[PDB]
Order: sequence, then C-alpha cells, then structure tokens
Amino acid sequence: DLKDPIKISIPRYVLCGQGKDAHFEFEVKITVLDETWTVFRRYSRFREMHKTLKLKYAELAALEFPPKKLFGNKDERVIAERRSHLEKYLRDFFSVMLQSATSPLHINKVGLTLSKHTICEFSPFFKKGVFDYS
Repeated sequence: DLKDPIKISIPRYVLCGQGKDAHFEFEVKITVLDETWTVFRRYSRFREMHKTLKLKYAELAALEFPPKKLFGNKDERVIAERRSHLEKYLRDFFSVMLQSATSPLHINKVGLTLSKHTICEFSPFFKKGVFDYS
C-alpha cells in the first residue's frame, strides 16, 4: 500500500490526427496512492521525458529507453509491442526513482509527500493537457 505507492499502466493506444500528421498516442493511467489520472502521450513525449530527466538524475543511466525503428511504425503490431515496452519503461522509471536513495522520490526520504501534485511537479509529462482526464 504505502510501500507500493505509485502504480502505472498503459491499457491502450489511439490513433490521433488526420492525413499524415496521424500518429499513435498511448493512454497512460497513473495512480499515486489515492489519486488516479490519465494522460495521452505520443512516443516523442516519453522520449523527451527520458532525455530531460536522465541528465538531471544519474540513477536513470541504467534505464534503457525503447528505440523506434525508421520504418514500419504504421503496423499496429509494432505499436502494440511499443505499448508494452513503454509500460515496462514507466514501471522501471518509478522503481528506480522510489528506491534510489539519491532520488527526490525515495520512499524513505524524510518528509516525502507523494501526490499527483508532486509527481506533476517532478515531471510535466504527467501534467494534464487538453484531452487528459481524472
């Protein structure tokens, strides 16, 4: 309960945009303790998060971010595998950030408060934009 405070899943993906602005976005469902919310994020956004946070926190050097091949990303099977790898990435991301003692989210940091608020402050990837919902 308090030892597993952040849960995360990507139950589905959705095709957004029309023409060949058309791209997949992943439905990220996140629960921190009591609070649950959902954001839609394209692969680009996950990668930008990883890059940004990997230089701020060293414990994230051990994390391997899933690559994207140049061709073949219109195949739904590729996208489905991506959903899985991105969900595993997010789950490893939180494992590291909660268990690394050097981390601002270390479960045992004194006075650590954990909420949607502190998570959204920690990374704006998780901040709700226009299609996102609680």
